Amino acid sequence: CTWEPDGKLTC
Repeated sequence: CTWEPDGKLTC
């Protein structure tokens, strides 16, 4: 999982 610049936590 990573943090997106838009703010969302993606996996």
